[PDB]
Amino acid sequence: IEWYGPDRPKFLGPFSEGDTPAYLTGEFPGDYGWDTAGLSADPETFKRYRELELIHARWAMLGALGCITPELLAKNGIPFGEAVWFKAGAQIFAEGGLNYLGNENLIHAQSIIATLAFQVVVMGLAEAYRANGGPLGEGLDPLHPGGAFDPLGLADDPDTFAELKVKEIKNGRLAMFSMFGFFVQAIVTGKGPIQNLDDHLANPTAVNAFAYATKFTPSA
Amino acid sequence: GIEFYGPNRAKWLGPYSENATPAYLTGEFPGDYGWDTAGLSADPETFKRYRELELIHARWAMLGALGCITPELLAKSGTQFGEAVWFKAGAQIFSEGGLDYLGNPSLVHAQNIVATLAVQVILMGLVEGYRVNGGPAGEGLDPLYPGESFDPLGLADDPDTFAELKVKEIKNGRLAMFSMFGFFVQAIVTGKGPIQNLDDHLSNPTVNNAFAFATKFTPS
Amino acid sequence: RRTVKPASKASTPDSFWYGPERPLFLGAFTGEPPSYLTGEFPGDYGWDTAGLSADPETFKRYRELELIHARWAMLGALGCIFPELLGSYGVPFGEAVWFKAGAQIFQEGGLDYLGNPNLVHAQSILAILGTQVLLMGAIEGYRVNGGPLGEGLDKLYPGGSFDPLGLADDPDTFAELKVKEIKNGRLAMFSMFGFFVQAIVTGKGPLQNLSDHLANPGTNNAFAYATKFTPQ
Amino acid sequence: KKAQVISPVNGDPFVGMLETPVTSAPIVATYLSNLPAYRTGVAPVLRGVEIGLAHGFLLAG
Amino acid sequence: KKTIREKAGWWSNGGNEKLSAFYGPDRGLWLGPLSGTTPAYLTGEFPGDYGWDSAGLSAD
Amino acid sequence: EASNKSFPRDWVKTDPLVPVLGFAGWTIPANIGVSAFGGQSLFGLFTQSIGENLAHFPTGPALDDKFWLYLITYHLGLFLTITLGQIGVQGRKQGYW
Ligand code: CHL
Ligand code: CLA
Ligand code: CLA
Ligand code: CLA
Ligand SMILES: CC1=C[C@H](O)CC(C)(C)[C@H]1/C=C/C(C)=C/C=C/C(C)=C/C=C/C=C(C)/C=C/C=C(C)/C=C/C1=C(C)C[C@H](O)CC1(C)C
Ligand SMILES: CC1=C[C@H](O)CC(C)(C)[C@H]1/C=C/C(C)=C/C=C/C(C)=C/C=C/C=C(C)/C=C/C=C(C)/C=C/C1=C(C)C[C@H](O)CC1(C)C
Ligand SMILES: CC1=C[C@H](O)CC(C)(C)[C@H]1/C=C/C(C)=C/C=C/C(C)=C/C=C/C=C(C)/C=C/C=C(C)/C=C/C1=C(C)C[C@H](O)CC1(C)C
Ligand SMILES: CC1=C[C@H](O)CC(C)(C)[C@H]1/C=C/C(C)=C/C=C/C(C)=C/C=C/C=C(C)/C=C/C=C(C)/C=C/C1=C(C)C[C@H](O)CC1(C)C
Repeated sequence: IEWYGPDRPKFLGPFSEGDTPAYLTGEFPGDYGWDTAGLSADPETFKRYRELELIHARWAMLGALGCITPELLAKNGIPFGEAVWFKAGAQIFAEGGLNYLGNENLIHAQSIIATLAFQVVVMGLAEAYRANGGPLGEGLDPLHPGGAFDPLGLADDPDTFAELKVKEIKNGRLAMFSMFGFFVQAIVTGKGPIQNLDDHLANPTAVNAFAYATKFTPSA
Repeated sequence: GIEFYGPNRAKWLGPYSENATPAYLTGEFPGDYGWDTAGLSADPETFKRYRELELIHARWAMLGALGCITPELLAKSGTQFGEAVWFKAGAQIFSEGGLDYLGNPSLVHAQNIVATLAVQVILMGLVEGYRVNGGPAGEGLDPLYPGESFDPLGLADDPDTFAELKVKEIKNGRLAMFSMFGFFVQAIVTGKGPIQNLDDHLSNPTVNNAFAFATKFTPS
Repeated sequence: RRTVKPASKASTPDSFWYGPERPLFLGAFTGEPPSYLTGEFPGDYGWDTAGLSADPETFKRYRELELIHARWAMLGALGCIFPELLGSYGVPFGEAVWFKAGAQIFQEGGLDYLGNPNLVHAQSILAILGTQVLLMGAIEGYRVNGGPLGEGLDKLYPGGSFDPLGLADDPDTFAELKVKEIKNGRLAMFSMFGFFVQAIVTGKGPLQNLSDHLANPGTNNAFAYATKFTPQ
Repeated sequence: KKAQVISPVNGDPFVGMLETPVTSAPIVATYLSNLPAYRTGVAPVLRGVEIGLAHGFLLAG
Repeated sequence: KKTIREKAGWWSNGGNEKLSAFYGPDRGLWLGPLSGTTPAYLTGEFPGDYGWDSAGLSAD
Repeated sequence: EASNKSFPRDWVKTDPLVPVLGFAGWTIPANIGVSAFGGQSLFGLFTQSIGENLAHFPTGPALDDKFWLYLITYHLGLFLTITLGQIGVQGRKQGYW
């Protein structure tokens, strides 16, 4: 396995020698040669799309872990006023507000407006620093800055850097796919991901997505 | 010390925007704050087509914003408006007396939506084709700022006034496009008019905000 | 009867759909098309008002997408119209309407082809899906990268076994049939968008929608479903 | 007031047939040329077989 | 490359490429596209040669 | 005839817009409902009869069906409109006025 160069692993495997565009050189992590739509023919649009892909990847990984953790901890025994992720936002309108791990004296948030104000102010600060630098950086890479974002120092060797880049972008594509699944099957099922897995393990041939297939038929 | 052009123009992230700008977003065109994070306008020709789309969407959204604000104001004031709210102002054709313009039964008194749509499609196709390639009001002018009959008042014969009014146009238009997206989403979420939404927000700002309608689209 | 003389004198007197003097999508109101839509490719009416195919290679990939979507949409239009059309004649399908035909696999006697029990008689959903994804991946990778029915053939118009009757031997007839294909396919794509939309807003089969329209066109048009998506 | 249709036969105004749509329309000329009577290179026995099949089938009705 | 009626199999006495599927090097074989190394002695000169001598009994 | 040496193949100077425009110039007025038809139209009643006679496909229309009146009148107007459109178009392009 290479992950780079001309004979890298590709998205159709053995079927992939004639489809790859000429601009998808095996230079960037996760380059399986999948640009059937030609949306990255321009190197600059390609760079912007690579940045979008990696940021969506990292945010989707954090979000996948954030949707899996509270439900696991919920059956693990921990009280969670609303453990399911797609109503974990409605805890602010409960009587005791959003208590972090069920403890009344951990956070105890009662206002969503101030939470959102907090969040917007420092998300804007952090994302602007991500754009053009700031207190942790000012001329680093827009995608792999390092320095203060490597307190452990995993990627000082270029080969380790490259393989961890591929690992990053692929765990991130996996998490993005799983987050799209979270979205669509929360809308279709209305239950959490962990409960969906529990129901699929209870009856795999009956409780699958096709049991909810006639749900969105107009019928008028 | 404002410029709205050149390298030190006003930009979308303010002070954190010096490394946030592509090399192709020269301070040449109105409204160029340097916001092309997605790289969708790397090609100058795609950039020109997108500028035309932006300006036409801007003007149409300004006309539409004024057209959604005016009838409700006139409705609250004292005027009779069979259906003052904008997102059912189209269903007046199916009422008993049809779509009366200002509540007068003998101003327009439209009864058939198919003929309305026919005359609209005819006139609109004619005028949009004239907008594309010219016609009775300008054989060879700018696709965006034709002038010479669309300036009966003559505001923009000086290049500096032309430039500043260009920026004013595109920015009032971006404001109106943002407000029209808001109209759409919060009509779907709330089901009430924009003016009534402002009335309810002024009634109780901490209670009746968008978060009061947050658990509305949960699958369950 | 006279013998038609060769095309040395007549290289392009029939090129009506190609070249600079070609029909455009706004007729005489188009002006002049973009500098990259020069009329070498079929169906080029000069419609790139968004500039999405300003790059030549993105334009190639979009041509591929458009033609494949066009063929799939023609097959889809015919496949949504045919079962309902024969269900209006007395052929007993389970659900002849297309946006209910998928659930036929949840019937009592399973999904019967032409409503005939001794025909396909599919009883499971995921064997259908597994067989389908297997074979579709095989043949879509073949479409991508060679295969049993052609290796060094064209990407979009491979021919060979896909032109068995040889309707593309004449290059003039080939250039005309390409325009016919892309136009019928854009019509079928528009009509499949219509199928989707006027299934969502209506919930009846498209041929039943046409029956309702021709029952009373002034009443049974899409404006009769204009107030269905009102907020609350 | 251009574009007259009816022409002399092969441009000869003195032979006397007056090429005409019913005579020399390309659809008509094609159909009549494809009939076994006018397949001058094909063996007459086979053209006769085709003509006879057609006529025997039709005149039984 | 051909016309419709030659594809449809007309015109008997056009047979020299029709022996190619039953004689010669690139003929039809016993496992079809999954039989690569035919025995060298099965040159394709005799009728019914599909390259099947798994047991090597006809090596002489 | 000093011209016309070879019977030009384009003897009908075809304009594909001509049939569409004659069809639309006839059938759209033929879709206007009038008092004499009981509020219905000529094209509407013609298609209604087409449907009523396709309901028994083998059995053709009767002598007393009224499908023949609609048929003959509709096609009188339609053929007249199409031929006069062809004539007008090819006279406009050519001389003739
Ligand atoms: C350093 C300070 C500073 C910051 C942080 C920003 C930030 C921004 N400016 Mg900017 N500006 C700043 C200084 C200045 N701006 C401008 C002039 C402009 C203009 C003209 C424009 C901007 C715009 C923007 C936005 C572009 C990025 C974006 O689209 O957000 C993307 C990120 C979000 C939208 C996050 C939303 C936050 C919130 C948490 C969302 C809530 C989540 C929902 C609940 C989830 C949704 C639920 C679903 C399921 C239905 C961004 C918010 C643009 C804009 O308004 O776009 C919106 C714009 O047109 N600025 C000037 C004048 C020179 C500045 C001077 O200092
Ligand atoms: C790898 C990620 C991942 C995983 C582990 C799961 C796992 C599951 N999903 Mg989710 N899903 C995913 C991605 C994923 N999905 C994505 C990307 C989508 C959007 C298309 C969905 C949309 C979705 C819906 C709408 C529903 C589920 C449901 C389910 C459960 C039943 C299985 C089923 O119906 O399959 C459905 C799977 C898909 C629609 C697409 C996923 C594609 C997979 C990952 C590739 C094929 C792998 C497969 C084993 C091999 C082929 C099998 C063959 C029969 C074709 C199960 C817990 C159902 C549920 O809640 O049941 C309890 C349900 O209603 N999923
Ligand atoms: C400048 C344009 C503009 C203006 C004046 C308003 C004004 C209003 N909106 Mg609308 N809205 C807008 C744009 C706008 N909106 C856009 C672009 C969207 C799409 C995201 C929406 C979507 C929306 C929904 C779904 C709802 C409203 C509602 C409301 C009302 C209550 C305020 C609220 O809940 O905020 C919600 C505001 C947003 C979701 C986004 C707008 C972003 C603003 C303009 C920027 C932030 C300015 C703010 C003062 C500073 C930060 C505050 C801090 C707490 C974070 C209020 C009358 C609610 C209503 O009807 O109550 C009566 C309601 O249900 N709006
Ligand atoms: C060429 C493709 C095609 C064809 C033949 C039809 C035909 C039909 N549609 Mg469908 N439709 C189409 C495309 C098509 N549609 C597309 C692309 C959309 C998505 C925008 C829709 C969305 C749609 C809805 C939502 C509904 C229909 C309905 C109907 C029926 C009544 C006509 C109507 O309400 O017009 C509505 C037409 C549109 C919304 C857009 C299509 C525009 C056409 C194709 C182009 C203009 C041609 C037309 C003759 C001229 C109109 C201008 C006139 C005012 C002067 C009729 C059988 C209605 C129905 O089922 O009634 C029983 C219905 O409820 N259609
Ligand atoms: C490649 C290619 C190629 C060709 O050429 C073309 C095409 C086809 C176009 C392409 C494709 C593409 C694609 C597929 C894409 C996808 C995407 C996605 C899926 C994303 C996600 C994405 C995703 C994401 C971000 C995610 C995120 C997440 C998050 C934040 C989370 C959050 C949260 C949580 C924790 C939970 C809680 O309770 C709350 C909240 C708040 C909710
Ligand atoms: C810049 C950038 C950058 C990066 O790079 C990328 C990205 C991000 C992509 C980008 C962004 C973008 C955006 C944001 C966009 C937006 C848009 C909109 C909002 C529009 C609107 C738009 C809007 C519009 C047109 C509007 C219009 C309106 C109108 C007509 C109106 C009408 C009307 C009215 C009066 C009312 C009545 O009752 C009726 C009706 C009929 C209804
Ligand atoms: C040109 C241009 C220009 C400028 O520059 C810009 C713009 C404007 C953007 C552009 C435009 C564009 C457009 C319009 C597009 C559209 C598309 C479509 C509509 C598609 C469809 C598409 C469509 C399609 C594929 C379709 C397909 C179909 C199918 C498969 C079917 C299937 C089936 C059937 C049979 C029935 C059964 O029972 C079931 C199923 C399974 C369902
Ligand atoms: C190729 C190969 C290859 C590899 O390398 C190796 C191997 C594997 C060894 C090989 C194979 C082989 C094989 C498979 C063989 C087989 C054989 C057979 C089956 C025979 C039969 C064989 C068979 C035979 C002769 C048969 C015969 C018969 C006969 C005479 C008959 C007679 C008769 C009859 C009429 C009836 C009467 O009532 C009686 C009888 C008296 C009974």
